[PDB]
Amino acid sequence: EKFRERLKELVVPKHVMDVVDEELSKLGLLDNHSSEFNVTRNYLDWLTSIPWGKYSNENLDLARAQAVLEEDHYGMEDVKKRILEFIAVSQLRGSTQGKILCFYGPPGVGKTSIARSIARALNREYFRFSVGGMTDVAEIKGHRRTYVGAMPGKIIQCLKKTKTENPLILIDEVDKI
Amino acid sequence: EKFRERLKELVVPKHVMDVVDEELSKLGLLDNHSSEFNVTRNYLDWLTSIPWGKYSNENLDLARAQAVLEEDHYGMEDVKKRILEFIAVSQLRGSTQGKILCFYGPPGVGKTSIARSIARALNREYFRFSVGGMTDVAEIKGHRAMPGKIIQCLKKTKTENPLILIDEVDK
Amino acid sequence: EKDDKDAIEEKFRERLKELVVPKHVMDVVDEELSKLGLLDNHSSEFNVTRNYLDWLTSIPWGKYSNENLDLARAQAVLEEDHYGMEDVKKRILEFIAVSQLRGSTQGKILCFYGPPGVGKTSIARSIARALNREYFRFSVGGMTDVAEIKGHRRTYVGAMPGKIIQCLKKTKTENPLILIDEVDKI
Ligand SMILES: Nc1ncnc2c1ncn2[C@@H]1O[C@H](COP(=O)(O)OP(=O)(O)OP(=O)(O)O)[C@@H](O)[C@H]1O
Ligand SMILES: Nc1ncnc2c1ncn2[C@@H]1O[C@H](COP(=O)(O)OP(=O)(O)OP(=O)(O)O)[C@@H](O)[C@H]1O
Ligand SMILES: Nc1ncnc2c1ncn2[C@@H]1O[C@H](COP(=O)(O)OP(=O)(O)O)[C@@H](O)[C@H]1O
Ligand SMILES: [Mg+2]
Ligand SMILES: [Mg+2]
Repeated sequence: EKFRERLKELVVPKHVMDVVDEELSKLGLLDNHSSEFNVTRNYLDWLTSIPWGKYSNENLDLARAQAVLEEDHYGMEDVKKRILEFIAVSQLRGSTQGKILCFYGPPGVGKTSIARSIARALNREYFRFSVGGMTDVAEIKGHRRTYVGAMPGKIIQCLKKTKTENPLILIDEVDKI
Repeated sequence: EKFRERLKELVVPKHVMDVVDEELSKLGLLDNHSSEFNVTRNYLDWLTSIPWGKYSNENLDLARAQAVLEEDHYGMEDVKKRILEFIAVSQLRGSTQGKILCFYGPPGVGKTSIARSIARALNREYFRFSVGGMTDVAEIKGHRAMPGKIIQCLKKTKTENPLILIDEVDK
Repeated sequence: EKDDKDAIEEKFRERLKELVVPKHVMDVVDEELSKLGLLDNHSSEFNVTRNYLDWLTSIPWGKYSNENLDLARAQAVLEEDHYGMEDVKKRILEFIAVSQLRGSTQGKILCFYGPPGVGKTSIARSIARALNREYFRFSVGGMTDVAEIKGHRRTYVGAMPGKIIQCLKKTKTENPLILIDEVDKI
């Protein structure tokens, strides 16, 4: 009952519901002290915890966004111009949109710090992970559900902590693959 | 009542008290001799074993905070001076955990033994938590009935502000 | 036949008298004997806890072998079994001397490495004779199961302790000489 209530506010796609509905039936027919019951409980907890159809309220005002960006950092006019253009595009579309941007430059210049300022100007949620010399693909997408003590991917773990489907994702050292 | 007499000796949060209160209610109806009739006592005993509101005075002074270091270890003048810098900023900030401290150097130089000296410097409770291999559900995640090592750390130190040293994080 | 619980409880207490049972171990034995009486004779849980009682009592608690703390006698045993190996023999003799001055038995971690066929596995049995310690051998070569050392949880059907625990029951003393063979091939 509690997990059904926690899905009420979210806007769940149809393919999400059938997976959730079928696992609920499996959870019902299991036993309390079953090892796979905990696995089913752990898996079902993650599905409901992930936000579905929940987007954070964006900030779509150029005046306040530009003022916020100026106070946080000095210079970076090329980055600031792109962010101001990003907000203007969202106004014409009438709906939130996403983009893939790259900040390259000398270390310690402000590439990581400016993105944190970007999130607050856009009222988004900030999450950071690094890929410097990645070795395991399991970091991005987690482990399979059958594995004992498995966990979802870091991106999936981001939606749980951010509690929204519109976060700001930062990637570090794409030139140090 | 023996569990309750220990419970009333220390401050108990209201949120945890309701969970503790219901555990006694179930345990009274149980026969205390079964797989589930014994885990409730284990669950309850681990609850009352955890300290709440009990702590040791921190940051006693700065003059004799140094005095612990010199008689515990020789040399490491730069390392010792850095710790006093961390202790000084901690007192001004009024917060125990400001940032994570790590020590890197050649093996067998004395990094592990420093932490024991640090705990005596500002009157903490030392606890070493070293890891050799990386496994998910082995050391923190616990089970379910094996409580996590962090929970066991507070019980054996009987304080709300212990000192936990993580050793060999790279390995 | 008489009452099964009374005979089972009394016979298990007989084994505990000779041992030096730790307080926490004694409490665990006492609490499980309390639930043994209330359980039925043919109940499955009765048989599960009965084996748990047997394993706990079988462990030698506070029992140590009468080690041979005689440097002259220890040398005689070592030289007759093997030739040479002065570095190993001298280390063993120095281990005996330290135990004398400390006044109590002690345990050490030793590793012998070298080319095959130089006497590493065969000197281990000779050392046990010199030290008058019971000898147990267990090789870890090609070992992929952790339950061999740590056993299985009592809830599992057919679950058994690790052979280190089975080492103590067979050795019957808390001071064996366990030879962990082929550690480099784990
Ligand atoms: N400056 C020193 N003053 C006094 N004793 C010292 C000093 N440096 C090292 N020691 C002694 O040497 C021992 C070995 O140091 P320790 O075990 O702390 O090393 P470590 O850096 O933690 O090792 P590892 O790399 O194996 O984790 C210490 O326990 C201590 O007794
Ligand atoms: N110094 C020695 N004196 C008498 N016999 C010896 C000596 N060294 C080895 N041997 C005998 O030779 C054989 C060597 O086998 P052993 O198991 O001792 O070798 P090992 O060094 O353990 O080899 P591996 O590394 O392959 O396990 C045994 O019969 C052993 O008793
Ligand atoms: N223009 C700027 N305005 C304000 N702070 C800055 C500026 N440039 C750099 N900084 C500071 O310097 C640090 C730069 O580190 P960071 O940008 O995270 O390194 P990297 O560029 O390698 O990601 C940040 O913590 C930030 O506070
Ligand atoms: Mg160390
Ligand atoms: Mg050999």
